[PDB]
Amino acid sequence: PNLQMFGHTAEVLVARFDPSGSYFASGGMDRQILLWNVFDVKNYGVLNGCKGAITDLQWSRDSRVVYCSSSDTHLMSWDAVSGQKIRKHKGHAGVVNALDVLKVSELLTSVSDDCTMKVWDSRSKDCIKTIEEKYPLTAVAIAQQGTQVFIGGIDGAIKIWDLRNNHCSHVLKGHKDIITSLAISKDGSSLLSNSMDNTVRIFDVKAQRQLQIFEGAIHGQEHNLLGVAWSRNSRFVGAGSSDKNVYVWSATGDLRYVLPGHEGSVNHVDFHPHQDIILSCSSDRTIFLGELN
Amino acid sequence: GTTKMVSLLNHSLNVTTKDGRTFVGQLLAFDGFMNLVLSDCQEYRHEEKRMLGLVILRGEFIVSLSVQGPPPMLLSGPGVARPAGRGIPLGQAPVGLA
Amino acid sequence: ENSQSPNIQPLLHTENLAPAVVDNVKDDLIVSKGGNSRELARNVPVNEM
Repeated sequence: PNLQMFGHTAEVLVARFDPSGSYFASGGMDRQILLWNVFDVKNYGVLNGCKGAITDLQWSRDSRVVYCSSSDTHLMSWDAVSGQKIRKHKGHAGVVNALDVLKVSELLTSVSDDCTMKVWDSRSKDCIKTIEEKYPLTAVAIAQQGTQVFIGGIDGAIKIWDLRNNHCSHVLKGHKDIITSLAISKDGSSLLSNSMDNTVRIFDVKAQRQLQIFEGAIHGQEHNLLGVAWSRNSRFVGAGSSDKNVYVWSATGDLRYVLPGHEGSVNHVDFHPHQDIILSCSSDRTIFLGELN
Repeated sequence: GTTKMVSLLNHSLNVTTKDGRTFVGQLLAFDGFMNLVLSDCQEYRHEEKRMLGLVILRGEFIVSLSVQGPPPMLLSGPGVARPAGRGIPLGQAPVGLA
Repeated sequence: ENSQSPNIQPLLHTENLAPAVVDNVKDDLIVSKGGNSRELARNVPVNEM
């Protein structure tokens, strides 16, 4: 099958599976996160409260608590079993754009239009660290180790920071413009990155040079943050584009699947943790589950 | 105050007394004098045991407190699915341009 | 020794060039045929599409 489920009122942004592979969550401009099943593809809770639009979901690695990143500074927290509020992580003085989580579900990183990175504990309700750069930040990724945090800004310079040192250790180079989504592999050994130059580049974690520049997935005037993912094997790379197409790569530098279906710009493509399924979201208010037999 | 003391409520406790004896069981009720009520109690005089049941201790008699164990023990949103389809667009290029 | 080796290798390699190419091409067309005319319901590679 394919399954193009409808439900949201307005532009949807982010849609992700549990780490387990038993649910979706989705939510964009609706101010409504809508949970789903995978295997009778039905809705669940209408997580209501966020007074800004959602920009990023992420399941806790317990598969119970959910975290948002509203446009009104809040980062909310939700008990996916019951569906009640837990907290309002009040901090930033602007619009949050990305979130990331660890193994230990306890630490979270967010990224504002205040040019401020901030690490959060799920127990304090306050910031543990505050890394002020200069130009409004956009994408962030934290490693599996719980050590390296990658920041993506407007300079095209993916900076790398550790939790012990807090020094500008390294800076990725050769990306001319804008970053819309970082993504660390299931190894902890390589990033993915969507630039506004349409060069969906991979980078190294440890020597730190490029690997493979992919090219063929356009951003334009919309200025949405488009996403990228690593497949459960780390064989395939799934980048969406404003051309209504989900450009899946071969990770060897070869375009295999280029499946259309959406009527509007695509945002955050994902992969299921085990069985080969693709979550693809788009302003359109629609979502697909593209499979491979 | 007594904010901490309410937190202990319904936990299995180990209570040492001035006599030396140590009572054990859950905590049902608590006081400003530290009168404790305890459920299914067992003294350990010392290789010894006794079964009492419900025990109400005074404040004079109690020395220390210590937890043995922890406390004992949105329907469907609008969304709907559909099947497949995957239409091809005649045009290429981005969404806003043309 | 050389005659028997040349027969077995030709038998192993050349056998799949005829029917396996047509059978897989038909199954590739059949999934696209079951997918209808103007809606790619079968998730084929870009080159084959």
